[PDB]
Amino acid sequence: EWSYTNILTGPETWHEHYKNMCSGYYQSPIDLKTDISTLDLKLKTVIIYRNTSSTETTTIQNNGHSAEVKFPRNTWFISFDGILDYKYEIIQMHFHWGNTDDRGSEHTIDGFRFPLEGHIVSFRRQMYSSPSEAIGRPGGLAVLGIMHQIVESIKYEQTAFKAYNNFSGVLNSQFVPPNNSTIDDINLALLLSLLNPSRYFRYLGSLTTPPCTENVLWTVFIDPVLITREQINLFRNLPYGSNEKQTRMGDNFRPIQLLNPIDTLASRTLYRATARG
Amino acid sequence: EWSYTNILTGPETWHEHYKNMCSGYYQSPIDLKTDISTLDLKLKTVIIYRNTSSTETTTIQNNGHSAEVKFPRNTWFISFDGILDYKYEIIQMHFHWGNTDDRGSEHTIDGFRFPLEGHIVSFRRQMYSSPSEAIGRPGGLAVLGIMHQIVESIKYEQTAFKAYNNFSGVLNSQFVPPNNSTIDDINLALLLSLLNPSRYFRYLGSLTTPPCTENVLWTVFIDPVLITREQINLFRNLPYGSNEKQTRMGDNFRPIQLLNPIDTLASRTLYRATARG
Ligand SMILES: NS(=O)(=O)c1ccc(CCN/C([SeH])=N\c2ccc(I)cc2)cc1
Ligand SMILES: NS(=O)(=O)c1ccc(CCN/C([SeH])=N\c2ccc(I)cc2)cc1
Ligand SMILES: [Zn+2]
Ligand SMILES: [Zn+2]
Repeated sequence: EWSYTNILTGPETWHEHYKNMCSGYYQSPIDLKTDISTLDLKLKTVIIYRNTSSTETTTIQNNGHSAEVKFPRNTWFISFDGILDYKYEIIQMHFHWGNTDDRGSEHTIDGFRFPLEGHIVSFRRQMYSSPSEAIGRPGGLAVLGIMHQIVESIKYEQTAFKAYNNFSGVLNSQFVPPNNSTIDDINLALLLSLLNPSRYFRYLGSLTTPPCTENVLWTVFIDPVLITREQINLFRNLPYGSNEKQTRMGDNFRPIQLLNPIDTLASRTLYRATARG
Repeated sequence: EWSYTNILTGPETWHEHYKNMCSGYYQSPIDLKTDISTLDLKLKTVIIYRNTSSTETTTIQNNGHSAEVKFPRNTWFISFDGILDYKYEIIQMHFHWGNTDDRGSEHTIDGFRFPLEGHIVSFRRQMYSSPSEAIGRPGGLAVLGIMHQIVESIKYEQTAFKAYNNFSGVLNSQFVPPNNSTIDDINLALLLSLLNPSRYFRYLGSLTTPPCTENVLWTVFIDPVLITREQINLFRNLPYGSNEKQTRMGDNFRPIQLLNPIDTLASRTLYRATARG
């Protein structure tokens, strides 16, 4: 299959093992360059919102490459246009992090890596009726990237882990793949309120794992939410799957792709949003 | 379930009848605006080329919406990069025309409508192993648009119909849907030589019939190839399918779409190409 740390199956090989579409020219992640991006004032504040009549359980799984929160259907949503009419429905949230505090994110901002990048994955329910219809089809997906940065002095209640409800304690050395547990729901609205939801990069790109499908509308918020060293080390306690060379989970990020590889047949543009000033 | 001329199922209904993806904001055709386009000097001359070991027959069909030439698999190819390594494989070519000489094309160039636009449809064999795998998948298709203009004085051999080998004389009132006929092969290399293959518009868009899939790399050549009044009339003798109101096939084109409708979440750019000069 594929891995992050086994040189035989790792990211440098994906273009060959998964030509469709890891060999394409609209890949992610990229370096988000503030100076080489176009400000687009039409891009509105992002809203995350919940169907309050949903009662189904949230679960989490160590799938061998990340910790992935699976949300029940019809429960959490994204609006990019201020209307709460269920155009984008959230499916899951997973994470990318480093062996050390100075790396881990997949995207960079002006060359800078964060310790932890969370990915809220949604499908365009406006057009497609289910996650499995959308996931392999054009324009099917929209992902939100949330950067986290480590602070030494902070109350629990002001960290991202309050929104995550500490993942109900599941991040530990005994959370072996492919175990899954029920967890308290993640308050994704609170999470979003920990940063500026108007201030983000926006571009068309891909999944960052095989098969690297080029059907993702990316939104990467510029301001990070805050965590402690203790919290980042929790993720580091998870074991990798048996496909990986490294034992403990870490450095589960894809290397940086160019916005426009030289063989592109139609250049893409990196956009930036900011609040109505 | 769709038509051009029957108001129950015509183009104004497709946004509603085929939400995925005729309701999208990366639709085709568009007005190709010379002033509001970005010149990109990296976009190279287009080459069309044949596999000379191929012997299978070419056919043409009245499918009720157009005349469609169907090429055998593994026979005709496009290269956008100068390498003849089968990255794009040609599937079919079909046509859009008007009831009258002053309309017919799907794309316009600076608001101008041509009497006939041909579409040479290919799949990205580089990533996808068959047409049916590519047709519904991200980035699966590339279409070349060839404008045709009517002239009064020309030798047959210098008209696009020479490249088409007159469609082997098959076009007449009795060529009813869904009949197909064997025809002499189309010399697509001659066709391309009748215009400047370095001079074109390029953008990411969609199929121009339902379901309007947003997975088409578009290339529309700026210079038209030339035909006669008699030749355009050959198309107009074809009968439309029963789902249409009009009897004789014509005005089989979709209305112009905006490059960036107001609901877009990431603007696209119209590019143009010209020869190394
Ligand atoms: N990284 S991403 O946001 O572009 C991304 C988002 C979704 C998918 C679809 C398949 N993957 C599913 Se359903 N779950 C996982 C996702 C990532 C990882 I690492 C592990 C499991 C791939 C990649
Ligand atoms: N017009 S286009 O280049 O964007 C285009 C190209 C391919 C398709 C896929 C389905 N239809 C197939 Se495979 N063939 C036909 C195409 C057009 C017509 I009118 C009639 C038949 C749709 C549309
Ligand atoms: Zn991810
Ligand atoms: Zn067409």
